[PDB]
Amino acid sequence: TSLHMSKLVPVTDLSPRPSFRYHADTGSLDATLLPVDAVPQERIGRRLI
Amino acid sequence: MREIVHVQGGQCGNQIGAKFWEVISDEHGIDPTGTYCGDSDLQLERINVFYNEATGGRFVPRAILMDLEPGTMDSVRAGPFGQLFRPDNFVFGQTGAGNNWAKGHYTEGAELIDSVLDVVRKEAEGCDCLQGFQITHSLGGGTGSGMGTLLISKVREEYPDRIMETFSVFPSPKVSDTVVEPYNATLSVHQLVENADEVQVIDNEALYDICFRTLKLTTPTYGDLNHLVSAAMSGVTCCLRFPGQLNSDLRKLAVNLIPFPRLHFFLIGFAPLTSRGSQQYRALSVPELTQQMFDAKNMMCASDPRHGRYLTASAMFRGRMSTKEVDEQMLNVQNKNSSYFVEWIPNNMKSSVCDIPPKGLKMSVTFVGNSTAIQEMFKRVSDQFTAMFRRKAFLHWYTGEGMDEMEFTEAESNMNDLVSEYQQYQ
Amino acid sequence: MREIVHVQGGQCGNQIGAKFWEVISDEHGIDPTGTYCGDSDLQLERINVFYNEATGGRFVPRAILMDLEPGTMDSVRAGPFGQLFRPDNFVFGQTGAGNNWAKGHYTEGAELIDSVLDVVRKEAEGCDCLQGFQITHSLGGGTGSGMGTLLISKVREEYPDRIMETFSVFPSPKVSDTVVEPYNATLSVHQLVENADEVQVIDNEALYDICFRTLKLTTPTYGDLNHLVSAAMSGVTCCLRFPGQLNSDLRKLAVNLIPFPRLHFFLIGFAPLTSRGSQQYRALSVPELTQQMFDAKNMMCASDPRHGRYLTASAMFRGRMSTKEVDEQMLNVQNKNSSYFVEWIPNNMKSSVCDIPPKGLKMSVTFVGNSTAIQEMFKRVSDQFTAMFRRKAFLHWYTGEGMDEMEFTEAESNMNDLVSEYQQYQ
Amino acid sequence: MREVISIHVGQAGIQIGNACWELFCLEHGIQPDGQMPDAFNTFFSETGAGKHVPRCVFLDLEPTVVDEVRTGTYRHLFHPEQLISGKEDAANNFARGHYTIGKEIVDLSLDRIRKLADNCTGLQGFLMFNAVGGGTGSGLGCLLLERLSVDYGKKSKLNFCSWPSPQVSTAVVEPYNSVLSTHSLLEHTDVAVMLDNEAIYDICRRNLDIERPTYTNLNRLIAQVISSLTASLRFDGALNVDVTEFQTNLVPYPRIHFMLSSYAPIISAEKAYHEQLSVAEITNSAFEPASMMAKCDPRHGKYMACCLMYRGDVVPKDVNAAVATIKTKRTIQFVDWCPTGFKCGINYQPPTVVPGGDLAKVMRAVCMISNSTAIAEVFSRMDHKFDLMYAKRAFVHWYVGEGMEEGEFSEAREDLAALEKDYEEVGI
Amino acid sequence: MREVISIHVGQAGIQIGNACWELFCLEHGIQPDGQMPDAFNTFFSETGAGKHVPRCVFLDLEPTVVDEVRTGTYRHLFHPEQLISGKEDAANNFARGHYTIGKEIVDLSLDRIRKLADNCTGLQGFLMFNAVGGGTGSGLGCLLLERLSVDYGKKSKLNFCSWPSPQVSTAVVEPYNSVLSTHSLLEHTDVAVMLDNEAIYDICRRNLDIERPTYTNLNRLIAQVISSLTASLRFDGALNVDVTEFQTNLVPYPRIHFMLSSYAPIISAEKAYHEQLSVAEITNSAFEPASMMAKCDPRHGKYMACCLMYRGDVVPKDVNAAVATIKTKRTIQFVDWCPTGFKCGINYQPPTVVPGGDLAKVMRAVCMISNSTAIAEVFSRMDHKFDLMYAKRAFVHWYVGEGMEEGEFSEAREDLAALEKDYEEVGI
Ligand SMILES: Nc1nc2c(ncn2[C@@H]2O[C@H](COP(=O)(O)OP(=O)(O)OP(=O)(O)O)[C@@H](O)[C@H]2O)c(=O)[nH]1
Ligand SMILES: Nc1nc2c(ncn2[C@@H]2O[C@H](COP(=O)(O)OP(=O)(O)OP(=O)(O)O)[C@@H](O)[C@H]2O)c(=O)[nH]1
Ligand SMILES: Nc1nc2c(ncn2[C@@H]2O[C@H](COP(=O)(O)OP(=O)(O)O)[C@@H](O)[C@H]2O)c(=O)[nH]1
Ligand SMILES: Nc1nc2c(ncn2[C@@H]2O[C@H](COP(=O)(O)OP(=O)(O)O)[C@@H](O)[C@H]2O)c(=O)[nH]1
Ligand SMILES: [Mg+2]
Ligand SMILES: [Mg+2]
Repeated sequence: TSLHMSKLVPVTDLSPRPSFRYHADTGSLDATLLPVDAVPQERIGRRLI
Repeated sequence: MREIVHVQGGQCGNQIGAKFWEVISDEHGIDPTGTYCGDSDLQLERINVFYNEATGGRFVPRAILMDLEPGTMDSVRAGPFGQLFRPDNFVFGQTGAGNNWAKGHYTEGAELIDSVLDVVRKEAEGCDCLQGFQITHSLGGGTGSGMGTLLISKVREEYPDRIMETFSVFPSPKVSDTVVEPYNATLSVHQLVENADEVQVIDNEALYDICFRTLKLTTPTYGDLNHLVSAAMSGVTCCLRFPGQLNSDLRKLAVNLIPFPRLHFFLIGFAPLTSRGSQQYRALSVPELTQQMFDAKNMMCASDPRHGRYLTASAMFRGRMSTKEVDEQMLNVQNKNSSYFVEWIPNNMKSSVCDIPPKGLKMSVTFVGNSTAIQEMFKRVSDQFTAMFRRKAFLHWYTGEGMDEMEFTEAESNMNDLVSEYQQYQ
Repeated sequence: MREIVHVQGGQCGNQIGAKFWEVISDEHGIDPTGTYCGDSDLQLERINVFYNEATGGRFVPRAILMDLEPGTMDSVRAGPFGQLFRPDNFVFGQTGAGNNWAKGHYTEGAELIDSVLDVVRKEAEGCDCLQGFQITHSLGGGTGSGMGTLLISKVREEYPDRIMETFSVFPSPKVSDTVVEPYNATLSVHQLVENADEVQVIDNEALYDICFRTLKLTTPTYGDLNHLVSAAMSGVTCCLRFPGQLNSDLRKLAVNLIPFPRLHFFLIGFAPLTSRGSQQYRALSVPELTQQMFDAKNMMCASDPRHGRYLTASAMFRGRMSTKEVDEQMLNVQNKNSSYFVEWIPNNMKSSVCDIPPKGLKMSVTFVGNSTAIQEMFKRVSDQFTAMFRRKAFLHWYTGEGMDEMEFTEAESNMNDLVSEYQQYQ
Repeated sequence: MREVISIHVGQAGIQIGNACWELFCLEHGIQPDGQMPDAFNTFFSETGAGKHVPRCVFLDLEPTVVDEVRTGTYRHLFHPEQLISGKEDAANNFARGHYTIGKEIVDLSLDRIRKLADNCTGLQGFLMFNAVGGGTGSGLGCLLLERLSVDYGKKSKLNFCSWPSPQVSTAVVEPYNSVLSTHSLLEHTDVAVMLDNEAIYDICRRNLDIERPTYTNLNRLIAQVISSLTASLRFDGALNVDVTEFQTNLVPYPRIHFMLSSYAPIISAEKAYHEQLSVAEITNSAFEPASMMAKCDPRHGKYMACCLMYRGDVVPKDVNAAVATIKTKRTIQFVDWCPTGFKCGINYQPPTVVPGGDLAKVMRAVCMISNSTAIAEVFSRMDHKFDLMYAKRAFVHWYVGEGMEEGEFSEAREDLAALEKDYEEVGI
Repeated sequence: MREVISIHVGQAGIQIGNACWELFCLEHGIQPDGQMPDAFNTFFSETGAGKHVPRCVFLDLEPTVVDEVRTGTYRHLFHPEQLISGKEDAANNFARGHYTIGKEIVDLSLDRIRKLADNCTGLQGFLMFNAVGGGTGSGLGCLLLERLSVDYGKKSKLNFCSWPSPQVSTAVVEPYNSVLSTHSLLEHTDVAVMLDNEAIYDICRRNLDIERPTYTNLNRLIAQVISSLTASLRFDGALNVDVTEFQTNLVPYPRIHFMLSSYAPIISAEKAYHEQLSVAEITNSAFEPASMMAKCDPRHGKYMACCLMYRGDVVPKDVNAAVATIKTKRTIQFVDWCPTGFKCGINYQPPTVVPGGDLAKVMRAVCMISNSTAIAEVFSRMDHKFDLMYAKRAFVHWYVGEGMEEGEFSEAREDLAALEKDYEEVGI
């Protein structure tokens, strides 16, 4: 019997595989204050002599 | 110190009752070789109810195994917790009585009831009051419904005031194996309505439905369908074995659920029942346990109580509880759902708090409900019976073993009567 | 106390509510596990408004996630802060309602929605009162608006006094995919006006305008957009959740914004908002907060309020602050800006003060505003609708399953008279 | 003790029994000498210390088949006196095998019925294996089933007959032998399974894709069927279907006991791993109309009582879901007077392989003994076979020359004609 | 649960399907034997031992092109009778694949289509490959689509036509077979996608710098398009467009359902690394009136719907801004009953490259499938092909020879003339 012997909570508990891999999600440029994050910047200007 | 003689009959009854003897052995500390293991006095004082006392020292169960095929009892004996059973209470038979109620009731099983009833006597007059005969058997086979009907009849004529419970499983409409199942039920209900006090009606589709939509078991089996029945039977006889705030034994269950004696086909249930993620995610309040009793999903009948009227309903609560929320959860379900409850009974309800919960859980409920909605069970068995009997399909192996066709017409007349008095009572 | 039942519909609703349960859990100090991780009674005492309690802690959200395609709810489950939901608080669904209002509202949604109101009902009378329902969904999509707006009528007819507060993403016409956006949106607004209490029009396009111009996000993903809306979603339910000097529930918002029975399409803006390196330069006093929330760039709906008036506005403040610095700012915007404020109503603004700021920010503002400029997209989606509907656009996939052509002209007629009702007060 | 006696009469009876006893010896572990290195009790005794003698009476009217078994690799496995051999054949003549040559060989064979029954306690039935399409199997098949019905006429009789084939046929007097065998198959027979010839030929076409297989490969497929019939007797099971339950759930009226077989999957080494063969798919191929071992289309007939014999790693829920999907299919038409009709049994033992056979390692297999009204047209073609030959008394001068009176042709014809009338009124 | 059956019919259907299943097995990891060392159930099932069999049913009346597949490296991949073969071909004759000998392959192909659909919980599309302008990809393709509609109601049946090139054909009966095919790909097909061989020839020359491509390189470009079409159906995405979405955002009327496709990061390995293949760059090349995979310039028509399938590391703001850019472009003309016509889809998994193929590794992708009032010149071009031939009864005596009614040519001509009148009136 797959059921618990007194609790009736099955113990095998399974592990059905995720259909898609379910990745690439989120994580947001904003960081818990609605601001931005400190990613590396660029200059996109002239050569600064 | 009241006793229960537990007789399991049929292949289905032997398997259901074997699951009963392991869910009551761990509930009482009994090892497979009968020895108490812990140190709790509350787990041992009412061992006389379902167990005997040996001069060896072991608490053998008060069980009588009963099946004309000597293959299922070999499985029970060789399985775990099968070494508890006394070998004298293994009345064999070697013919089979295969899926024939005529063979179970009039042919071969007739010269076996005179030996199983000796075993019943050796267990029954060993005390000064017996409480009941808890009998588990099938209604779709030959050994189960047939010789089961023999044993319920001769036990009642010997013992007129003793209770006898019947956790019988009825034939299943959607998919069922035995072709002569409507014959095996119509001829069995006729004696199950006049020699029985309580018949807890159990099917197979709703037990599959429970382990599909409360447990989400992708892999059920016949063992875990029986472990639900054994858990329900444990909670019904819980006040006979354990102390409680409001004790209520089996006779208290009978006197407060039947209006009139023929209307005694109840519906059983058990309602803590969690899923895989939903073990950590489920509260353990009394109102939620009340919610899972009164769902068609967690009914062991597939005979939906919404399509009908609750004549009387009782719930054998178990666990460390508050004695007030055990009652206004019954009051609120009777008021927010008042059209689903019979008007000529105010207080259609019983609550009974035992104080010993099942192991691991904090509380438990076992719902026993007399409903109008057992109409649906008898009317579709009548539909399957009439369709074959009108052209006499498979009849000549019931007449051949010795009957006559009036026994079939009276068996349907009793069970077409059984849908009738439930109908003006609605 | 007070209780909110959060139902998320469709791919948009499930992904915008999953971030909402990430930012509420951060506010209440709850892990992805579901245990508290702080020492603050204020952070925990008003938790029943969004979380239930199950035995050993495990504060489960009161979330009724529901969809007809098993692609986006599993993405919520696999992500962080996604195991908080119960496995049975996930009304699944196979095949799918592929961009059809009818495949969510007449067929393919009617079968599932019976199970949806079951999960709603257990999470509705599981407490003592109920403030109302927070419903995140999508008008520009089939399974989002179809059973989304159907559920709006079902829980209104079951509870016709609770606040029906709905966050919906309206299809802005300029830069957005899927061609049946006019047919889904026009048909869904018709059901949304006599069945919802506070429809908050939150467009994807104006959220992009917030990201590009205010935040200056180089690559605003869809998690960035949902982070903004979840912040406004936390700021409106603040006084049910945290103490304050002047408190304001959701029923406060409906009374003090809605002059006439329909009139319930508001515009939201949340603003401690700052550029990339501008956290070292911005002030956080009330005057800069007020000057920012009234900026047309700080609308979540691109329905520019300078092209209209303010029928009635509201600003629920948060953080530690003085009452007159609220009051003189709420009065100075009326005295200085007088053209875009309606005259037949005096004092066209309420204010509230939560004393609990959002996490990290010292002060914050949400600005829910009943403006008579929402008819700009009530004309925009109507012109898109009638350009298609005149010369018989995509309709054979809206007719063969049950709608007739008269429901489309009546949906456009209710759109048109609500345009005329907003143009009445202009 | 659970046991059953297997009769084998005729060339087909012995050669099917060769594949049956090969497979039964492999399953129980009993070697070709009998010495294996309580499941055996149904088919083998416990002679000596390890000599498991098989439980059969090999009977044929020729020397040729029986003595070659007595000179084969299974010489000292059978009890050699169980192999009763005749001395001259019935010569495709029902009169010879029932009146003149068979009036002596039955007396010795029934003497081994007495010893095989007294050796055993709890006898259940008689798995008789006979051809019908000639002498011997029809002649001794008649005479054995007559006298076994008067001295053992209280027990079951599972007769796996080989009915004549519709189109192909290796005898011209073959219509006469089988019309003159329904006079015994109708009443001195408890279950009469009808097996054919093209029906195993075209199972071998589409499923095993063997272009040129032999009668041995037919007999191996029949042997796998028989091991699934008596599968719950020897071995364990969740739902056990013993010999009295194949007949109390399948025989609705005492005359209608002509059922049809359907094994699945009869699958080779190629296609076994290319499919996910499971409880739902196997019974869908079992109800495929060409998967009958009868050449009898169940579509222009209609079912009355079907029995399924799931075997291997089969979970009872999957029987239930597959029976439901079979029931919801519209081309499968059951009867009004049977809302039930799926007698399902499950054996825990997986089906075996014969090494170097034609079948692959398959975990699950379903046998299907089904009763329909389609069996009526199998007798209807043979009725048409009878009356062209009997129109002007063809081949009669041997039947009447050996002892029969000429009226037995018309008596057996009208008895067979009342059988299709019974199969037509059973399904109004 | 999501699942698509592919049905490759004809020589061109099989040969395109060889490229498709070669790419699919290299993309999900399945080796040519079936094993990989649950994002696969749209195109593969699971036997149980790590074994994966493709979900395809190959059709041909010759055995030549399909015996190639069962003797090459992908023979243990497919189930051995998925590859359904006949004996002799229709010989470029529509009536020879419909009214004669391809009527005995159809009952065995629909046998296995049912076996490949009942073992899947939820079917979302019958992907179908044909070679319209031939004998088996036209005649048997027509009867198969009629049979799939009556048996499988709704259940949207996709199609990838191989419609003959306007100015080069490699037949002369190819006007006849394509016009006779419009009685199947107009009222039985929903997703009739129009591919001409000449247009993908020009794609290979102008983009890949292959002046002499073979049919295998033709099929490799098509297979990448179908993989990107089913990309959301197998892999996760920010905006998933399944089959049900496709027949709501790209088909306004049930008769106007004809689409043109254009993949366009189709860049050679030498020229891939000299431009960034950014989101705007690959969709500007997608809307060029030369990368369209039918010979049909969209500038002389009017777009009514467009379904773009951006695949890879494509940020949704770059999808949105590029759609704004092409909306600003005046060279394309969207019809007045279409304010928005830009159903977009995003899948994170980048397009794969076959090792030794003719493409290059690319981070992004666009698959642009659109409906327009420019496809009317495609059907009106073979209108001139038909009436030049049928003016004095060319090659019709060998269509009516095997049973085609003399006159079926005529209502095939008013079926093409009906859709000619429909395309002009949905652009006014
Ligand atoms: N299934 C099966 N049928 C067989 C086999 N051998 C013969 N038959 C059938 O048996 C019929 C003829 O009867 P047989 O069993 O061969 O021989 P018989 O019954 O002993 O009759 P006699 O030859 O007169 O002794 C033929 O029509 C065959 O179809 C076999 O090996 N397998
Ligand atoms: N896309 C593609 N088209 C092909 C291929 N091979 C042939 N064709 C085209 O198919 C058209 C003729 O069809 P066939 O190749 O003969 O196939 P069919 O239509 O099924 O006709 P059958 O010969 O009866 O099989 C020709 O005009 C070719 O352009 C191929 O490998 N790929
Ligand atoms: N729940 C349960 N049901 C069973 C079990 N074994 C058999 N059954 C049921 O019993 C029916 C078969 O008849 P059976 O009880 O074996 O006839 P019996 O031999 O007379 O008892 C089937 O429909 C099963 O549903 C079991 O172990 N558990
Ligand atoms: N705010 C937000 N909008 C989204 C999200 N996903 C899609 N959308 C918008 O919703 C529209 C498509 O809605 P859709 O997902 O098809 O709705 P549904 O499939 O019916 O539930 C697109 O125009 C997107 O701009 C999301 O996660 N968040
Ligand atoms: Mg012979
Ligand atoms: Mg060809």
